[PDB]
Amino acid sequence: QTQQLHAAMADTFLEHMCRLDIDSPPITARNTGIICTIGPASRSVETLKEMIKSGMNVARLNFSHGTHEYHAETIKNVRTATESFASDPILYRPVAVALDTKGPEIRTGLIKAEVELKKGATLKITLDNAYMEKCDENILWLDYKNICKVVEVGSKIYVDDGLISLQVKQKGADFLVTEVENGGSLGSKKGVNLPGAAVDLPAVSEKDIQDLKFGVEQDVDMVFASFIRKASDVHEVRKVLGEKGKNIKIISKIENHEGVRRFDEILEASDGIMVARGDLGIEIPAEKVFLAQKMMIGRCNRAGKPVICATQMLESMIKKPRPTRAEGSDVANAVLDGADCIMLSGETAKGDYPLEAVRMQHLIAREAEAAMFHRKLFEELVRASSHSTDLMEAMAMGSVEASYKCLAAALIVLTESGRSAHQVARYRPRAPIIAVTRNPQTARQAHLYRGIFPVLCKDPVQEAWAEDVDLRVNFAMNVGKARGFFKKGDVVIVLTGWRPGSGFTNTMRVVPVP
Amino acid sequence: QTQQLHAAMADTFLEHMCRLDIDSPPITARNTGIICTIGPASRSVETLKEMIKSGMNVARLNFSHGTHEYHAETIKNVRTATESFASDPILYRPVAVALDTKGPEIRTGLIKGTAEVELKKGATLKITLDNAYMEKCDENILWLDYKNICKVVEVGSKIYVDDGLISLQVKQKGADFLVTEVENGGSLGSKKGVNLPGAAVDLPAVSEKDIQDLKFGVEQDVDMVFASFIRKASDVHEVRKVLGEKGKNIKIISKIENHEGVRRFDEILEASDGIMVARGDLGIEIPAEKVFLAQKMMIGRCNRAGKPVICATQMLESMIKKPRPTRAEGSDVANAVLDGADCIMLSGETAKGDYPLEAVRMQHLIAREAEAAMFHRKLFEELVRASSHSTDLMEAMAMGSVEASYKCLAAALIVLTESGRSAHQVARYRPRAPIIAVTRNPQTARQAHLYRGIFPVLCKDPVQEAWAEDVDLRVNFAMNVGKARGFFKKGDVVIVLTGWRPGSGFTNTMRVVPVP
Amino acid sequence: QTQQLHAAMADTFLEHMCRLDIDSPPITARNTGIICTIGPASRSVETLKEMIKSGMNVARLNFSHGTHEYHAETIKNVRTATESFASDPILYRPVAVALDTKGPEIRTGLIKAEVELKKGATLKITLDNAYMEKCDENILWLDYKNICKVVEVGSKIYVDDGLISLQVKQKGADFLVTEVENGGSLGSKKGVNLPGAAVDLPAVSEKDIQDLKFGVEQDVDMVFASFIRKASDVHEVRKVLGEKGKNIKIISKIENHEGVRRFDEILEASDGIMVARGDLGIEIPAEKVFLAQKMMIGRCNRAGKPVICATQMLESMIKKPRPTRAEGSDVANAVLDGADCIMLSGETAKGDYPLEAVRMQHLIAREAEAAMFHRKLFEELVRASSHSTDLMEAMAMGSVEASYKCLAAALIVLTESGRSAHQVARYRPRAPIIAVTRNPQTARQAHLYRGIFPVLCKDPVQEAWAEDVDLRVNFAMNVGKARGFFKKGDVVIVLTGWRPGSGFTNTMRVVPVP
Ligand SMILES: [K+]
Ligand SMILES: [K+]
Ligand SMILES: [K+]
Ligand SMILES: [Mg+2]
Ligand SMILES: [Mg+2]
Ligand SMILES: [Mg+2]
Repeated sequence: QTQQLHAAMADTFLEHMCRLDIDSPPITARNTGIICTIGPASRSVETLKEMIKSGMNVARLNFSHGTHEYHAETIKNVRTATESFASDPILYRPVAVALDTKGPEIRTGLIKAEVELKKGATLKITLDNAYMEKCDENILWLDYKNICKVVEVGSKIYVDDGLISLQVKQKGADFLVTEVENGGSLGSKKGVNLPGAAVDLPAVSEKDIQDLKFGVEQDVDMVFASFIRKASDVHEVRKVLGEKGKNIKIISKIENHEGVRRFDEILEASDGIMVARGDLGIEIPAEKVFLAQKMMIGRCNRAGKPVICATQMLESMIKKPRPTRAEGSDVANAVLDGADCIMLSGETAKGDYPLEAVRMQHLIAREAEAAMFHRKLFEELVRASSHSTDLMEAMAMGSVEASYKCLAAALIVLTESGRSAHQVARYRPRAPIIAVTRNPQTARQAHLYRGIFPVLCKDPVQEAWAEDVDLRVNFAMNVGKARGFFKKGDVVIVLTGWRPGSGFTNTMRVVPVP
Repeated sequence: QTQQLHAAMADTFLEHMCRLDIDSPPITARNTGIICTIGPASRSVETLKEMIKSGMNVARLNFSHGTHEYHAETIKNVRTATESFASDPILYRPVAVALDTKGPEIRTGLIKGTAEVELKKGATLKITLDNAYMEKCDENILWLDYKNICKVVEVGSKIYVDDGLISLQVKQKGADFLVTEVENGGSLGSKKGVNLPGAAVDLPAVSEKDIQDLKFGVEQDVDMVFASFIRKASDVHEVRKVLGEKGKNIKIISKIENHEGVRRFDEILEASDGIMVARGDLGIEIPAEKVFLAQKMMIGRCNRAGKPVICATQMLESMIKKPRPTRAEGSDVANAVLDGADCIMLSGETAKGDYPLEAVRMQHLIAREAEAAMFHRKLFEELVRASSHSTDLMEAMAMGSVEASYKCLAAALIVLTESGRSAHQVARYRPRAPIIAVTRNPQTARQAHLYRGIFPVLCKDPVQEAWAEDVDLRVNFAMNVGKARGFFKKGDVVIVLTGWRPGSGFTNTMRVVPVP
Repeated sequence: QTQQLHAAMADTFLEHMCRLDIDSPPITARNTGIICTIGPASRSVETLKEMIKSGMNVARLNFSHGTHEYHAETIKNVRTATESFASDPILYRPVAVALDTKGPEIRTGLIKAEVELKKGATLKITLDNAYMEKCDENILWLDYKNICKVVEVGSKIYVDDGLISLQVKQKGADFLVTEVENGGSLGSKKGVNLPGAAVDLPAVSEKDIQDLKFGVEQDVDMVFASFIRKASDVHEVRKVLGEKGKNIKIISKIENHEGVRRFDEILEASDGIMVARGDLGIEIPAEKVFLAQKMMIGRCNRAGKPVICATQMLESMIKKPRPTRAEGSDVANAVLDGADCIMLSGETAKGDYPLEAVRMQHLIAREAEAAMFHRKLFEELVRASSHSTDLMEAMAMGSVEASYKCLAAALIVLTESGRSAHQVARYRPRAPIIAVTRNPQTARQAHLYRGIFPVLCKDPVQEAWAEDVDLRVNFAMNVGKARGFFKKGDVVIVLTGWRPGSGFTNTMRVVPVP
């Protein structure tokens, strides 16, 4: 049987596992969005074309590095690589452009060769600007000007992926005599974390403002805002984006202990959430990170808002053509948990194997997608939002229940603002959601939701609403036919608008593929 | 609330996720077993004493390498480090010794004296069986152990070298030679693993060498055998036969490493004492993506059957060179225990790694954070559902006790067991509270580490004449253990499972008692 | 298969029904308690002996009728009929004696032949005491002195089982001109109900006080207090019973709209509850009574306190040897809902067929008992009290789960105060609960709980606690053996006390029948 449909009939989660067949092939569609950070390894147009073919949906731009000239060239190269498919809009794949803010991060200065720090040695950290290019095994410089007024005596300091640990012995004006717990080699510009400390740095600094404002004029689809701790942080980001960029989605990166506590207010203020395991792993104990990841993914699915699982999902692929078995189960678990999107950061930025990692997330994703207990998950998603008496949610729940029953090949949704297709997605159909649109911005943003395959209609608006409905539908039929989701003789569910002035998608049809 | 007790009241699995609290601190005890494979980095008594403190439960011995003298020394070192704690039985931790067979593994020869040859894309690589090339492997020529390779391999067939990192496609065939094309390159070192998917290798599951290693384990008195590349139930029976009368108590963990192992899992499972999900070799015979499907399939089925399932291979791989794991490795351990893994394994992290102690510490840290994050109530109901066609008396005692421990939030379940059968049965229904299994039998104590939740304590005290006093003694011994380990203080509630009389056959009496 | 054990394996309530086999014979045990009101038809010792044989557990005495000489003779006849079995304590069945209070009921006077009242006629109700023996189609007398200050103009008055309806046209000092809605024949002493009115009569009148105090010196086991509306009502009943009769159980009859609203405070104040469908059916609309019945039975099972379903369960058996099909499904539904006890009132008081009705409730009960989805009900009962971290509840849940698994023949409980066996019962084992005791009062009260078969041990207390445990157990083994619950080779669960000073029953044993 296809798509683990035998394991679908389980009624017990234990019995659901026991039935999972490796001989059971998945469907050709792949619901989980792949987000790739474009660095030196993947920056060229020749490479960026290949990534879209390999399964790239959203291109991330990290603004912790590079200039504004630099990233503008990257965003230009994305669009060039994307439009080189627009000649035939059937096969065309919308590709979103994402901007990730730097955030209030703490970094180091330059070395006078990577400096070795021995276990149980004496170190001193001075904030003097004459030590910007003079760092070794005794002297070090940091960005955080007001570090002394927040750091206490006997506090742990983590430098560079939390691999180097320090403990403060002496406190001063701007000097800190620190004792090394576990050392190692030390390069330049290495990140610094402070777990158990109240970082009073701005949520959005003047650099972040200009990073965001650059995103508005460059026409970015979404933003990954860094180190969010409360609601006022998200509001400021929206305040910076203003009326010009109100439609730009705000995905909120949860990277610290405070962001986990106050997740409820951050999620309602945001369009999406990012589980930043990387930084989170240093900020909270590394073995608690899986707890929060499931806590956040659970509530984002429950709220009907996008969630991205990020960082180190395929690390070993920076230097190897194959991932580890730990990296393989993690990517699967991320989608089994319910995450809408999976992010690659570093494997696609610097790695020797950019393509392999994207193809790998694509192969793992659609295996785990079928491995989900849909019917049992659907009931829980209904239960969780049973207070809501929304009309579109009713249209969505009905369409998904019908897609489970007749084992439909897809769900065709005619959406303009995207809001209708998003609702179908939050109730997780097993089949893909072909969401036809004529709004470019809507098409690109649609990748943030599990299941939605967006297609931009490049045909003119018909006079009669029925013909304009019928022409968009056959288009979506042609997309599934061409991409191979279905064929004539198969069955699909179609969500349209009854008349031009219907707010949401209010008409459901069970129709065979023509 | 303490140990995710808020997420335990969820009634919905989605609600259960949404209720997980990072500030909800777990209990002291750690239920999931930790298997460490002992190599150069961990072989010293001094290092071995530290790992026992760090929470090593089993010591795995990889018989793919080393002479019989070498492993006999590893064994001696492990038992010495274990006996170092035998001065105080209350604190004493019994560590298991596991023998891992070489099995039918295909490996390359040695490279010429770059030191490691570079294979390039599209390049040609000749494979030879001529023993003159045993150590003369280079970019043009390669040697393999499997003298019969060309009888099982065809034109177009894929050959994988060194943990599936180097891919070869057969272009010319011969009697004792192969001409292949490199599909994707990499550096080629000495004595590397070779995999042949789709091919049906006619190598023995138990070879002449395997017998010598298994006969060695019997006299060395190993506690379990990790049987490599088991493909069918007739493979298990041959290991069982080799162990024979003298090795009858040695448990057989069957390693599932190929497509045939998975297909015929049902017959392998009921024939084996336990199963190991050998992710490494498994993820080369079948597509790497399909591996999590096999893992979950195997864990579930073993949990349903009440046999130990071990998760193995590349769990904390980055901890070989780095003192902190990657994020994918962190969640991998967690999800393995959240799946229902009786035990978790470390291969390279403790054998060759720079940070063996940190690797045993991280697994111990993740594991108990995941044991509380489980959805116990729902799992219990489903395990009960699955086994309802059985009406075994011991199974009921186990179900009553675990139900009882959920209600009064018991701190521990004390079990008096001679063969382990009773403790194993309580463990299979997966209580939240640790299971303290008092045993006078040393080998029973060591093998008990295979099962989730069982904290084996060896009693050195003599047999009392009156059964009632003998029972109390062993319970009192168990009580002090909880106090000393910090599992529970005075006032706390435990479940005590005992035999009513010497000829009970199982732990037929259950009591709820407060700690004195 | 026995006992609907195929339907036991369902996992779906729908699939649970579909599997119910009429060819599936129940076990010999019968968990549901049968309560019988002893009137003229059943008053004689010769008849009362037969009722115990037929399945009588609790004898109800209605104090709305008769004198104190009268009921003392009934209670004397019960004990005589009971003790005539005590020669062999193995086969002996404890029989409880119950006292039901009159309550603040409103009745009529005497007729000057039953008076016919025509539909749409003129009537006048006067409170003058010279009309006590003078009633007809125009004049009527009532008990309620302050009726005018609570009755409004255009209010409905129901007289005699709510079969005669009236509507007030004129209000006065003590005269009420009422219009007949639907009439009929009218006898003497007929009850009167006032739905939608605030009856300010005492909860316990001086008659009720002397009814209760008579119960104390006569040594009654429980009390069915009438027309309870709040917590102060139950407290007054306990206040009247005092220290002399503190161990006498207070079962609270819910008969009015107010008692349904304030059920939560009444249940916690009471030992038990009685669903008085009869009076309730007039006080609230007759078609809403099934709602409340399930509401009360649900919460009583959830609270772990006894609930009795009462009145008109087998009405047609007053004049016929066979009940109706409506009466047959109702008795079954009462036990399927979860009621601990089922009451006969009028079928056993006046009926031409006292024995047949008791045997009929016994036959229906143990059929419906097996028809319950135990495993699914057990999980819900655990879920409902999952906040409670009680030790005895833990002992109970463990013992019941073990009785489900090995399909045990019974649960042997060594209880003195009864409290231990009651806890096993609240979690509903499928097998009977043989609860051994040496407290007569405890044995009799134990019938108020589904499953408990109480046996009074008439053997002397042994010196060694183990021998005193072992001698009570073999006794309980002999009871099940004799009564036919089990045989040697079968398996049972045994709940004992580890040492003499263990508060609850703390030791569980799976032991084969010797
Ligand atoms: K960043
Ligand atoms: K091996
Ligand atoms: K009454
Ligand atoms: Mg970050
Ligand atoms: Mg292997
Ligand atoms: Mg009444």
